[PDB]
Amino acid sequence: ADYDLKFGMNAGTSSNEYKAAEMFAKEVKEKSQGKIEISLYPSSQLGDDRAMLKQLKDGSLDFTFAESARFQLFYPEAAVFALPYVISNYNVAQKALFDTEFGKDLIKKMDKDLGVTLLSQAYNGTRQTTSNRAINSIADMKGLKLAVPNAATNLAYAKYVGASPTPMAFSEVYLALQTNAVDGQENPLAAVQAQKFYEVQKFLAMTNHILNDQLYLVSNETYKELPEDLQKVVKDAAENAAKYHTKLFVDGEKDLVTFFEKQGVKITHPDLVPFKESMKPYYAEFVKQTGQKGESALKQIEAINPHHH
Ligand SMILES: CC(=O)N[C@H]1[C@H]([C@H](O)[C@H](O)CO)O[C@](O)(C(=O)O)C[C@@H]1O
Repeated sequence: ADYDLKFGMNAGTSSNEYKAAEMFAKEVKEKSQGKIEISLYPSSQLGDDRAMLKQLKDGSLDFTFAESARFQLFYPEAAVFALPYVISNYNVAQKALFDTEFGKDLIKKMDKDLGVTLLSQAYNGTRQTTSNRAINSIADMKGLKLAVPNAATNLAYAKYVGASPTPMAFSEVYLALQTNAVDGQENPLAAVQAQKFYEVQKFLAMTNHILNDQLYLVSNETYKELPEDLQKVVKDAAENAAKYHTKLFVDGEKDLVTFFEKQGVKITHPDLVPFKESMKPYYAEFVKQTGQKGESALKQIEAINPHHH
């Protein structure tokens, strides 16, 4: 094709992210009259999300996914997106990114500093905790070996609840669970399904600890080369795909607990009051480390009403 473009992702071929990326690719091919074709590179073939963000910056990868929270790697205050229990729901995540001064500035910085254009934002699920033994209360987290991504906020979730985190690449998690190198992991339900972590975990606890969004990002090097009518095709397709992507996750969160029960998984509902209480010293450390910018981001986000209006 005139533009042979590439979209990399950590998620695999059985995932919501991949399905939505397929919809995106199909719409762009059709509405560009075949001028643009987008090929998909799942399961971290090109590296992880940190690596793929570097490839967008350099112009060697055209599209990828990232959470708003991932930008904490560059702007420490952006950890507010994944401080456990701070963002209440997806409604708040959306307004946090697009309708706060903090969020609007982050979008500008992604463009200026990091070579990426934000096309759309989707919901990617609320993280829960699976394990090889029941989590009936926060006491059961003590010493639990928990696989987490290489991200400060997930490491902190594990630390502050009393667990023992092992950070690793997403591709490595299944084997870690299967071999009992670790005792558990903490992705959203959709990923527990997609990766078939249910095959190698007997328990699921509704910790509801971190809310994931998902940004459709394009390399500025690629987006600048597309005539404006093709920029519009890509932007519109990303917005349409994001709506679909969100719906896949919303519907799954309704249906998946029953799916897991049918596969033999036991579901628990630990009291979350102590989980939330345990994060108070982490929020204080966040404010200590990130200073006024962090305090301000927190204030802006805490001001957002979570009820749709
Ligand atoms: C966009 C993207 O790659 N998201 C990935 C996230 C983020 O890397 C992490 O939450 C830090 O932001 O990690 C996983 O949940 C994980 O490894 O458990 C897999 C998921 O596909």
